[PDB]
Parts: sequence; structure tokens; C-alpha cells
Amino acid sequence: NKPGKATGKGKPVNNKWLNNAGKDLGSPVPDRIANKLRDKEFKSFDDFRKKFWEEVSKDPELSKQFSRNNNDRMKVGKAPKTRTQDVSGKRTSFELHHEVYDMDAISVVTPKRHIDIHRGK
Amino acid sequence: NKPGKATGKGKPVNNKWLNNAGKDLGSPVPDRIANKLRDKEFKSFDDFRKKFWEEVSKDPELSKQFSRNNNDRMKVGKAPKTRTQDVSGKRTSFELHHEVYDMDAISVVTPKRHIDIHRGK
Amino acid sequence: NKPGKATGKGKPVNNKWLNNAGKDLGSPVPDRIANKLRDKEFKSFDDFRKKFWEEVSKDPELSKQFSRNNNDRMKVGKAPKTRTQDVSGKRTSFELHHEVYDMDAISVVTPKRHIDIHRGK
Amino acid sequence: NKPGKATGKGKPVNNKWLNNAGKDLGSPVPDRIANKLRDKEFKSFDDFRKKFWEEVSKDPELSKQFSRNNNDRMKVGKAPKTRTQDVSGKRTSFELHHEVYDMDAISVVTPKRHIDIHRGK
Amino acid sequence: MELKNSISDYTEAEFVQLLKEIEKENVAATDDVLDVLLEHFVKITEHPDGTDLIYYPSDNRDDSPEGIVKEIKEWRAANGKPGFKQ
Amino acid sequence: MELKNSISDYTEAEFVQLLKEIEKENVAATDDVLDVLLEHFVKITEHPDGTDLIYYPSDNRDDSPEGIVKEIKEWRAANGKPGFKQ
Amino acid sequence: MELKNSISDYTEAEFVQLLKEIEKENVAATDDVLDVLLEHFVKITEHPDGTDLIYYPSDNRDDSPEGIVKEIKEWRAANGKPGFKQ
Amino acid sequence: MELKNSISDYTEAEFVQLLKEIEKENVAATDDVLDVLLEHFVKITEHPDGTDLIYYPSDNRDDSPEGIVKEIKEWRAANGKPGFKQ
Ligand SMILES: [Zn+2]
Ligand SMILES: [Zn+2]
Ligand SMILES: [Zn+2]
Ligand SMILES: [Zn+2]
Repeated sequence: NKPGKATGKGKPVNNKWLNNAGKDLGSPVPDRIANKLRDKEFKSFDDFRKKFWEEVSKDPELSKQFSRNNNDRMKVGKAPKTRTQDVSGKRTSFELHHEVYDMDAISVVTPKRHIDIHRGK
Repeated sequence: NKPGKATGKGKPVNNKWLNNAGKDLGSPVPDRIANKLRDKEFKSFDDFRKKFWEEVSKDPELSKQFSRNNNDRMKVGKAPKTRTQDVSGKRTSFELHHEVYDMDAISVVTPKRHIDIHRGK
Repeated sequence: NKPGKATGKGKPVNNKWLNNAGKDLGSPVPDRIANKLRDKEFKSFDDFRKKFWEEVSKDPELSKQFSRNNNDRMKVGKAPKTRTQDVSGKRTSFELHHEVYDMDAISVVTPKRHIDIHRGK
Repeated sequence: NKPGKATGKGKPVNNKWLNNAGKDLGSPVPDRIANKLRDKEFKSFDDFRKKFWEEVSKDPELSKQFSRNNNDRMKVGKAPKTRTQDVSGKRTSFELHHEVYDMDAISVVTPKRHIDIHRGK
Repeated sequence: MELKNSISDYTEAEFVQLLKEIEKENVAATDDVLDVLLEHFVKITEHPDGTDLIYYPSDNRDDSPEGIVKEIKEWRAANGKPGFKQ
Repeated sequence: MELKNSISDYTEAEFVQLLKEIEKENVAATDDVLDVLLEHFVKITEHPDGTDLIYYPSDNRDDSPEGIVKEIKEWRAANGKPGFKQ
Repeated sequence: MELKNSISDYTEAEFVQLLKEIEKENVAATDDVLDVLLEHFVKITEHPDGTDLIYYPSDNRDDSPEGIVKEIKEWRAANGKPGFKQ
Repeated sequence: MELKNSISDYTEAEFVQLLKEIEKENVAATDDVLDVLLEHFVKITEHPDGTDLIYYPSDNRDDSPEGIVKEIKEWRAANGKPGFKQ
């Protein structure tokens, strides 16, 4: 809701970036993605989120990790759909968890895990 | 549902046909409509409901009692939308109550009133 | 294509404003419409055209002179469709003829008549 | 068009089935496709064409020779779009040429080549 | 949706959906899609007034999808042409 | 089309397109899509009568998209709420 | 388009159109309409993996409308359930 | 949806929606609407190969909406033409 610039380094990820989105704090912001968003202004986190996912769709190493239907979603700024086993009610797409626009404190998690995180689980 | 032939004569109605759809047993099947459906075959009650509403959209004296958007609904066999105050959850259109194809045992009720009828009220 | 302000008085029109759109120079800019556009800035004539038709859709005395489908067109800035007998090829909607943004020199004509005008007929 | 049964054996094809659709009499009906349609009834040639293209989209060795957008077309019974250089006016998809349901007298040609065939060329 | 080749392929309800699709395109920024749908409507109805049934309805009937269907049905019958699908 | 989360994101012309999308689904075989669009309409307009503006218009106004937009515009202004995008 | 009650009401081609409609909504600004279409897809296919057939296709088949249809057809047959309309 | 008269009026996300509208019509019973959308695509992109970008993608790129947008973006930039809306 409040503007600001994106900061952070992120981390290198393998060809299975979101395999742990449903565990612990999920997956980190890929370093390559952080390089594209670093120092950019965003009117709101939601804005950061759209931009984040659009960047993902443009990174060859990450996009290939998603199906055609999920890449199309990311291309328009929407988070990819999670597997059915990871949804939670109407929350059916990956979410961003804060540990601001500090990419080093932001992670990607499934809805089910995100709920548990905020409940101490 | 098993097929059958519609029967019954119905009752005469004024220019406020559904004004009392939210009370007692609701509004009766108009005689003019009953005449058009009498002795006709229907594969199911749902098929009857669609034809029912379709005939309503064709009856000049009845269609004029509905808005343009509601007339369009009836034309494709869908029940018209009730007023906001008469809905009940996802049930937002008039329903047909049985007191299977006996038009004299069928009436039009709002979803709110219909639920009360079956809850003993 | 070039910006500018709309100027002019226009003329009073009856309940058959566009009955002569296919004759002479067609119908004039209604005075009531001219009052709504006078002194307004437009980036281009096309912009003036959209605004013009939207104003028409808002004037009760004029809108009632058009069918529901033609009013919907004008509401979005598009010129109403002419009768089939007045179209010319792919040109099927009323056009604006210049005799700039001077409403006193602008008139509404059918495609067929518009072509003839520019051919001395 | 009068109904009939498809007949013929067709010819074996490589991974460049339509490469010569723009030359001579075009590409022949693949034997594998002929086997699937042989002795089948069709209310019209148009009905044959739709089933034809549908079978093509189901043949692994043939479908892989087409883009995703063209495979989708064939799946619904529409002929695939030809390359821009092979179209002719509003005719922008491969056509079937008769040399009515004899698959051995039917070939696939581009609209450009097809017109020349019938113009004596 | 799907554009059928003739009136006999459309039930009345289906024809109403085609009309609502025309209405939707009528308020679109351009007439690109609208015009193709209007050509199809003119072609299958075969009514001499073509688009006038839509943009210039007669005062003798309702300016609505139902009215258009009714007028079309009456004209095709008066001229011995196949009607809507039953 | 695209569903904005506020009336202020819509120009009057854009809102009419939404009403037209609602009318198209209004004649679809089911109400699955229609109902989502109606919930959205109710949410952004914030009018207490909600869907009644579409299905039960007052006799004091025109039963049309232009009438629906007009009534919303007046009610929102009278209640000091942001209006359509200029 | 029109949402049928079961797989047996859809020819393969018609099912492909439903998939393309899902794809169109997949790139829309919101998931409002998409989600309803996805619930319908899950309901009629009755496949245990539901939306995964769409967003997480198996490596053993093509990530395409044709592949989805094929996998669905093979599963419904392997489980003695009614297939697509012929 | 709304058809803009220039590539510069479209953001990359909006262009993908158009490609998706094209794919939906691509599987429709006829090509009536599809063909109008293709003419529009050809007109605004201004690429000499026109529809080939959709139906005959080069092997050096992905056969997908993202690939189509990427190729258009590069070709337009290489030819000094305005790009997608930022
Ligand atoms: Zn969190
Ligand atoms: Zn009951
Ligand atoms: Zn002129
Ligand atoms: Zn030939």
C-alpha cells in the first residue's frame, strides 16, 4: 500500500525452485530476479508482486520449470496455481511471505503452508 | 428425473403475479401458461421448469411484469432473479415448489420463503 | 489530429433530428449539444466525435429518437448505425461532415450522402 | 451434399507431409489416416473434411509437424492455416482437392496452388 | 460463440444469445467484430431490412431480443421459410 | 473483461461494457459466470439495493445500461462517494 | 460458452473450447471467472488431481489441450466412466 | 476485447490477452471472428511474416504467447519501431 524501492540479493535456485514452497519459509527470491527488481519503485506490494511474477516468466531458467498455463499467468502478473494438494479454500496460488520490499526477507510459499507459518506450525 | 405429461388448469393472475411469491405457498401457475403446457411431455422437471419460464416470456401480460434483464433470463428457460431482499445465499432466483408435473400442485416462491416452507413455517 | 477547442452555437432540432442526414448537408449540431462541448479541448477530431456522440446519448430529447442498440453505441463514443438503405460498403454508421472544431460548420450525414456531397451531388 | 462411405488406401508420408502442398496436385491422404476413415459414413464432404483434420490432430507423427495453434484448429475439424506466402485472399487455410469420398482422389493443397490447378496450371 | 449456417440450426434461445453477443460487441471500442457478427445475422435471417431489425425496430413490437425473434419468426413464416429449431 | 476493484477505475463507457457482459451471461445456459459478475457489480457500486438496479429498476428511470449508470452516478454523488473515471 | 453437466455432454472438440476459455481467463487481470470455470472443470472430469491436469501436466503427455483431453479420456475409460460424446 | 490501433497502446500483458483471444477463436466452429482478429494482429505488429508468427513459429524460439511477444519485441526494436507500452 505504501510506495518504496525493492532491495536485496536473493539466492541462487535450482531447476526445482518451488519444491519447498510448502515447507518452512518456502522458496527464496531468486538472485537473478532480485537483480531485475533491485532499486525499482513500487506504489504497493501488490505492484511488486505483479512485477515479480512477470520477471519470473521472462527468466528462461525459471519459466521452463512451469507449465504453459502457469507461465501465461505469470506473464500477466499473477502468481502460478499451486498443486491441488497445496491450496487452502479459495487460496489456490502461490503467495509471498514477509519475514516492505526487502527481497531477502520475502519468500514464496503455498497457501496451506503460509497459513501454518502464521500459526507457529 | 422420470419423464411425464404436465397436467392442471392453473389460476388466473393479475398484473402483480409474483407479489406474493414470498408468502404462504407462493404464486400459482397462470392458467394461460397451464394451457400451453398441458398434455406435453418432458424428460425431467428441470426440462419442465425451462419450458415454463420460456412460456412466461412469451405471454404479453406476464412478460410486461418483468424487467428487460429478467425477461432475457426467462427466454432462455432460466428463472428470473428475485429482489435482493428475497434471496438466500447462492439461491437468487424464483423457485418452483411442489405441494411432479401437476401444475396445480406447483407454485412460484422466493428462495427465502421456500426454505421456510420446508422447515415447517 | 491537431488539438483545439470546440466552438459554435448549433441549431434547435425536432424529434426527427436525423431525418435529413441523407440530403443536402445533413443534420446540424443540436444547440443543446453545442452547449455541452463549447470551449472544450480535444486532442483530435476523432476525440471530438466520441465526445459528441456520448453527449447525444445523455440528452433525453435526442436519445429517445434512437433504438436501445444505437443508444448503447453512442454511449461508448461510437456513431449510431444508419438504416441499411443509407450505408455505403463498410461505412454503415453516421458520419460527421466539415463545411476544425467549429460546430456551426459540422453536420451529421449518412455514408451514402457523404460520398455524394464530396462528388458535387 | 449426398452422404457416402470414405474409400481408398492413401500414401505413406514423411515428417514433411505438406511441404509440397503448394506444388503439382499437393499432398496425398496419409495411409494411417485413410485406415481410420475407410468405410465410414459422412453426411457430406464438409463432414468428411472435419473428421479428416480431426484424425490428423490425433496422429502423433503428423501432429508434431504442426504448431500448437494449428493443432488446436485441426482438433476442432478446421484445416490448419497455411504460411502467409501461400494464402489467396480470404482463403488462408489448406484445402482439399478432388482429382467424392475417394481418399485416393483427394489431396491437400494450399489455396494459391489450388486456384492454379483449376485454372489449368 | 458458434455461428450456425441457418435459422433452422438455432433454437430461439440460441438466437437470443447471438443477439446478446451482438449487443456486447455494439459497445466495444471498435466495430471490427461487431460487423462480422452483423453480416452473419443478415445472412441467416434473410430479412430484407437486415440490420434494421436490430437498430431500427418497428413501433409495432418491442425493441428487445424477444421482439427481434418474434418479428423474424413472423416474417419467415409469412414467406414459407424454415423457422427456428424446435 | 477485466474487473476493476473500484467504480473510480471505470469510465462510464467501461461500466456499460461490464453491464453488457452481465447481460450476455444473463442469457447463458447457467448462472455460474453471471453470478460472479453480479457479486463484483454489487461490490464496486456499493448501492444497498445491489442487483435490484439491474433486475428491478425504478419506474422513475430508464430500464437500460444508460439508466443503470445514471442512477449509480447520482446515488454515489449524493452519498459523497467517488464517481466514474473522468 | 455453455457449461454442460457432464463429460458425456461434451464432444472432444467442445471440451477443447472449454479449455481455451479457461486459458483466456487464465491471463485475465483477476481469477474471478477463471476459478468458477476451474471448479466446473474439476467437477465434470472427476479426476482426482483436478486442476493439476491443467497446471501440472504429466511428462508422459503433451502440455496441450489435446494432451489434457487424452489423459482425461484414458483415465475415465480405465475407471469405467462415460466418455466424451461421439 | 478492445482492439488498439498500435503496438504502443498495448503492454506486453495486454498483447498476450489478445493472443489468447485469438487462440479461443482459433478453436471456434468457424473462422469469421478469428480472421478479423488476425488481420488486426497483422496490422499493428507490422511484421512481414504476419500470421506466421502464430502458426509457423521459428524453431529458435518458444511456440507460445510469451515467445510470440518476445519475437515481436525484438524485431520491432531491431527495426527502430515503437515498442509495447511500458
Ligand atoms: Zn506471511
Ligand atoms: Zn418446495
Ligand atoms: Zn465531408
Ligand atoms: Zn480442386
